[PDB]
Amino acid sequence: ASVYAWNRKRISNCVADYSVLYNSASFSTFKCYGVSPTKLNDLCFTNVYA
Amino acid sequence: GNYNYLYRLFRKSNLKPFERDISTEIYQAGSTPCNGVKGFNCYFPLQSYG
Repeated sequence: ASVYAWNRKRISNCVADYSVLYNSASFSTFKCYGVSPTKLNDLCFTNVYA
Repeated sequence: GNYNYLYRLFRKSNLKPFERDISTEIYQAGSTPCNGVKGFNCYFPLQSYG
């Protein structure tokens, strides 16, 4: 979308491996904040959003 | 900014009690082999708060 009304997708009821995402150097950037990328593969959440 | 005082953001392994480390090598956080230079998730680990 136009960034003023950015898309939100709710993510739930699923297993996650974010390293499938951040291992790929295909993006112009992949950065993480508050937590380092590796740690996110250990975590559990009630909801996730993209 | 004063820049006399320097910080290490990341390391390959955690320090033992009173372990000490002067080494300045580029840290591989992800899929880029650093080989002495920065890249996609390959970072110079040293910082200063300025």
